Amino acid sequence: ESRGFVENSYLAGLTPTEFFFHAMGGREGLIDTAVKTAETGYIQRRLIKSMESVMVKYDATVRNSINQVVQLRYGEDGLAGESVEFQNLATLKPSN
Amino acid sequence: LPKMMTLHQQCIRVLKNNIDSIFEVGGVPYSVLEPVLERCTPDQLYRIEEYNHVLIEETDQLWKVHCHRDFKEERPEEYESWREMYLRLQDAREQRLRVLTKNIQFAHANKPKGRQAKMAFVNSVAKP
Amino acid sequence: DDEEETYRLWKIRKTIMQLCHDRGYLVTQDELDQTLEEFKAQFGDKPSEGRPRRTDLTVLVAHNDDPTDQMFVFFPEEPKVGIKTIKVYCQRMQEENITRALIVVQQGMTPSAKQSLVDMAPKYILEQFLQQELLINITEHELVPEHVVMTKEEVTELLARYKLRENQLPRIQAGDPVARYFGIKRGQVVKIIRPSETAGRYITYRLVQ
Amino acid sequence: GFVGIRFCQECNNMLYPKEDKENRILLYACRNCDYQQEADNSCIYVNKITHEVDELTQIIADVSQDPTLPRTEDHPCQKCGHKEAVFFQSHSARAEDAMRLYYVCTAPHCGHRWTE
Amino acid sequence: LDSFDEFIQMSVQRIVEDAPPIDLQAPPRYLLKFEQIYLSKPTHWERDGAPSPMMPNEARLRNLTYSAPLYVDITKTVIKEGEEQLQTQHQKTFIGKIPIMLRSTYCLLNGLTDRDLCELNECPLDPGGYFIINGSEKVLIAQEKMATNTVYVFAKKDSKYAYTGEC
Amino acid sequence: KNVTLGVPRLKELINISKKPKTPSLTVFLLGQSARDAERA
Amino acid sequence: QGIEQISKVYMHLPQTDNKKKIIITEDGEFKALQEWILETDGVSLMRVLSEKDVDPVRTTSNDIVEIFTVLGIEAVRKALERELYHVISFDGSYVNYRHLALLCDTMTCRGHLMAITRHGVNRQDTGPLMKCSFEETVDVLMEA
Amino acid sequence: RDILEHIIYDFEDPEMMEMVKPSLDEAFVIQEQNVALNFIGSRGAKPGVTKEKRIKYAKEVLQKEMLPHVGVSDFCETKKAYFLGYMVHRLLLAALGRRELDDRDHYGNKRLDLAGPLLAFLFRGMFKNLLKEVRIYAQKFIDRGKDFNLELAIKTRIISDGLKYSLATGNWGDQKKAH
Amino acid sequence: VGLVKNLALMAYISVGSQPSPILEFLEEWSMENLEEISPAAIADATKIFVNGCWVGIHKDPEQLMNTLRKLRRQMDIIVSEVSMIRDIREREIRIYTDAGRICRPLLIVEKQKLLLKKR
DNA sequence: CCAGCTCCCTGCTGGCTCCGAGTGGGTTCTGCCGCTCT
RNA sequence: GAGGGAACCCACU
DNA sequence: AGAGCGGGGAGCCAGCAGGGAGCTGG
Ligand SMILES: [Zn+2]
Ligand SMILES: [Zn+2]
Repeated sequence: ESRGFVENSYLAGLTPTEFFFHAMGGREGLIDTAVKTAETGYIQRRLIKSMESVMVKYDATVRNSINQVVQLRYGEDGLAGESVEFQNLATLKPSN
Repeated sequence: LPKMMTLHQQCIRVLKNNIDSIFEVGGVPYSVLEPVLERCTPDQLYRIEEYNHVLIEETDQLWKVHCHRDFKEERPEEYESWREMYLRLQDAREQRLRVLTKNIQFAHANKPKGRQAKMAFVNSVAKP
Repeated sequence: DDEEETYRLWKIRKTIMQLCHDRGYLVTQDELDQTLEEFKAQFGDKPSEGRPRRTDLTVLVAHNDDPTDQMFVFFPEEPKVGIKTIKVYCQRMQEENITRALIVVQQGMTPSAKQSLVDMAPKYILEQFLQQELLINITEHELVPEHVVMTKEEVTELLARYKLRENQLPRIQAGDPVARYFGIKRGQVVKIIRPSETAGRYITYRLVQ
Repeated sequence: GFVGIRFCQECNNMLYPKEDKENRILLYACRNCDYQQEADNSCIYVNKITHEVDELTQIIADVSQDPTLPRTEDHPCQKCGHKEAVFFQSHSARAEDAMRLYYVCTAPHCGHRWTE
Repeated sequence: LDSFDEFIQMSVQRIVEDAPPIDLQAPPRYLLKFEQIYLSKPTHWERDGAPSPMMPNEARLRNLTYSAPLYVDITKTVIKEGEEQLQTQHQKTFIGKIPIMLRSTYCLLNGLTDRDLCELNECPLDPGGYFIINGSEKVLIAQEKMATNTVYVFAKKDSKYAYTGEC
Repeated sequence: KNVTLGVPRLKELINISKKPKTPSLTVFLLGQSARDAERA
Repeated sequence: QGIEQISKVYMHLPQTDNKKKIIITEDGEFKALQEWILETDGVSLMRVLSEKDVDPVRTTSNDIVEIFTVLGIEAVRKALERELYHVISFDGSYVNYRHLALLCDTMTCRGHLMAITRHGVNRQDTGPLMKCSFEETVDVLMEA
Repeated sequence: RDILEHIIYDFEDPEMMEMVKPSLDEAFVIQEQNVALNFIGSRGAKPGVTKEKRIKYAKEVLQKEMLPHVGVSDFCETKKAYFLGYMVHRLLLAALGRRELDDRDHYGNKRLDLAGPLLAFLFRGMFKNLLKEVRIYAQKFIDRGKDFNLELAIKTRIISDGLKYSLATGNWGDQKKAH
Repeated sequence: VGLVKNLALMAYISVGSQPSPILEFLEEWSMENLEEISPAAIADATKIFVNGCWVGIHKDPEQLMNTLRKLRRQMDIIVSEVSMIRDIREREIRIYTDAGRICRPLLIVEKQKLLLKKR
């Protein structure tokens, strides 16, 4: 009870110490959202500006704006990611 | 309370919770009443001793436990039992406190002068 | 201690000769898998006493296609390396008309000595290796995929197939640990074979810059 | 054991350790004035790296008057037999490795402090 | 309201006192000493110049600043060569206007009953605690700060100091 | 182990940090050294 | 004794298959072997790899820079992919492999670790207008 | 001995002696009050070329500007010395781990400037400005002239428009220093 | 979030007071000044701070705090908004009269009984 | 014999640039009060 | 058939 | 007199001092 274990439910209602400790807990989540938005947005911007001109060319290679080869095939298999599915290899796991 | 208590201990723990209930002890010797009076505070001892006067000459050593707790810098002089010393110093300290209150209220409010803003009612044309 | 230093010398020799076999030099299968006991028998047990002496540990190998193309592996006794030891080694190389050598140093080389190496690099190719770096084979690590040094005809066929210039390939530094392992100079291309989560196998090509 | 500061008497400054090879012994000399004094203890400096096992000597008896401290009547005082005593954990930075309880007798004029 | 009343009654006069007297020499010596402040009730002066008791709704509607004139008593002493000190008592000298917090001690709504507030077109439920500056209601947000005159010891991280005490 | 994950670790990855918050190794042992706790 | 950069070593025996020693038996099944593995609080990867009875194959760091300086550019590409996958899939979230592979290939295409920062991106051979669009616009255009 | 009596109150405590040993060893080369004041004045805002000017500057810093709350008047240096020794003692207590470090977010270590203190800070600055402008006006009319009118000397616009500006905009300071 | 806060309903921010009555009372309630004491008496005594100013030491801090609380509770020399803290472990008594201290009213409990009665 | 002096490695300190996206609404201030001259 | 900017504050997802 | 106008952190980089080999000179 002293160190923040709330033994009540939301139906039962919190004791005043439990109410204050629960407010201390929820303020952490509010702070985490508010201070994570800016760093996440900066990460997204830096990720975009590092790769924005990287693209699949007509010889099926992946090149940047300098026409340097990044990947010889996209994803090393040359396939778009919106049509591949989770499948199982039948011969990998079973014994001889 | 996972404790066993005999009749002495039962009576003195109940009475050690409600010292305030004692008006008149009847005829109990102090040697029996020794525990409940040691866990006590001097105003209650004054109440007990002024309802149960026959205990007075027995309880004086008890007052020492109070004196070295409230007047730890002091010692009795000769012809001074601890009860009368505790009452004399207690009333002397209360009188010193009352004199100090009547000084630092009179000599701080009435005697000296403090400066603050006064209302004007001028309506001056200095701002026209 | 003599035992731990003998273990160090055996590990250095094993990694050196794995490197020489990976570089295409003729190193027989008997001396790839040389055990610690066989190294103790052939060389010695107490390097501080001097039964395995580092000067006696010098390895001379010849390349598979060209038997006259030989390379040395030198083991200086002193922890650092100065200009004097470099001059002695290149004099030995000149009197044995050999243009390639590896120098397995203990602590390092002086900056003047590295300057001498890069100055004499047009004539004699001398590679700096720390003993700490050579205590394991980094190409046997699970993070390191397979590197194959490409011949010039393979490079021209690669650039003709993908219609590329050399600067359009991915790059690898000449100071890269695998690049230093394979002893590749600027302008060469390394074919990297690695497993793929999506395709199974993927081949990358990296120009040395 | 620890070594303390020994002070000069002419200027009440700090005495620094020094040796005399003519007598070949150890002396605390003042180097503001010209005072010298033969040193009683040979120990000049001591580390106490793992000598933080004691915390009882830093505890004062006044914490018996703290109303926010936990009180118990199951740990009687050894020095005076009083039934009640406050208990608390150590408040030092050395208390990260120990939740050890220390006890102080709440009887006035006693102030006896012990452990478990 | 309590902070504004303490500011008006005590802090303005104390600020005037702690300001040093002005000693000026070219020679004649002039000593100016500001002695006693006087604060009026919030009054409005129009272009005619006749003072009027300025009401909070008048300040809000006419975009006035609900401020009270602040007068001060000044003493100017003249110290010449071969001449005694000369005293000039410039009593109640106007030195500016202090904006007044609503429903404070020096506001005109102070001590008024709810009926008097309704007759002045003021809401009796309105708390006060704000100023009227150019007809706009302005509240002073309380500002946190470290406590003064107290020793605080911290451990500065990634610095040359293991610990630091600050007062 | 106090290994950092989430957004700070993503920042430590895409920004090539010479001073990671919680640098660590995963050391694997060879032979009998991996099988008993005393030689580990 | 020990290695200077390593402050603490945490032994543990893993109960999950993420850090076990999977082997192929004589019958041919994948068998997980519980073997004792160590963690460090500092990075001295090359000395640890050189040590006796330490696996010189599977032992790895989480430090990108030392993996690059010890094992090379393709190894740090794979390590970058593994660490990004760990960050993504801690939550059980799944991102398709080609996006992680493209990010790591972008960061490792030029032979060194190109950070996703102005000091990595704005030092390439890209045009001045792209660089000034990202960051340090005036400085990039003055350099141009 | 006097410095350590001001710093260390129980001389039977050896670890406080051990930690004050490096400071005594560092500052042994100065042994006089005037040499120490010279050392202080050598690192001032503008070090004076005259040593006596440095002595005056160091004395002004140590009296007027060093711990104004314990004492600012003359010959109130023993209270300041006990307070500085208490600060050093608190630092040693934190160094020993014998006292816990203070908490910035602890809200008993914080005060709330309400309308009173904030308006007092404003009015202090602006009354200083009003006295400055009165000083300039009266200086001008005693320099070339002989007399000055006081009612024309006072610019009420200073106090009035400064309070009005700071309450209207929320920028708590001066109009020319809003940034 | 977290930076802009609001007052609780019964929270009151202190307005400030002059330390002079408390200082005079401490001077003639057996507190000895810092100027008149040898440092050897500081080790066992209680340092007394008034608005953060170390003004003296006291040999009997418990009855001093009892007296100060009795004075504040009956609205004598000490006014109600004055804060008095006894750091018992550190042997200090800190008296704060300055403005900006946020406080709240609490019922006083003496011997597990409220002093608030039905009267 | 052995003292002399120059040029690349490391380390500390200072500068320098970055810090989510998009919406409503408000108020205030720009743009100032001494003039020298007729 | 369309004549200011800037600063700050509050708020929204 | 009065109208109009001049006067916080967090992490990169380079640039300096300190070191420590090593050629020329006696
Ligand atoms: Zn001396
Ligand atoms: Zn006891």
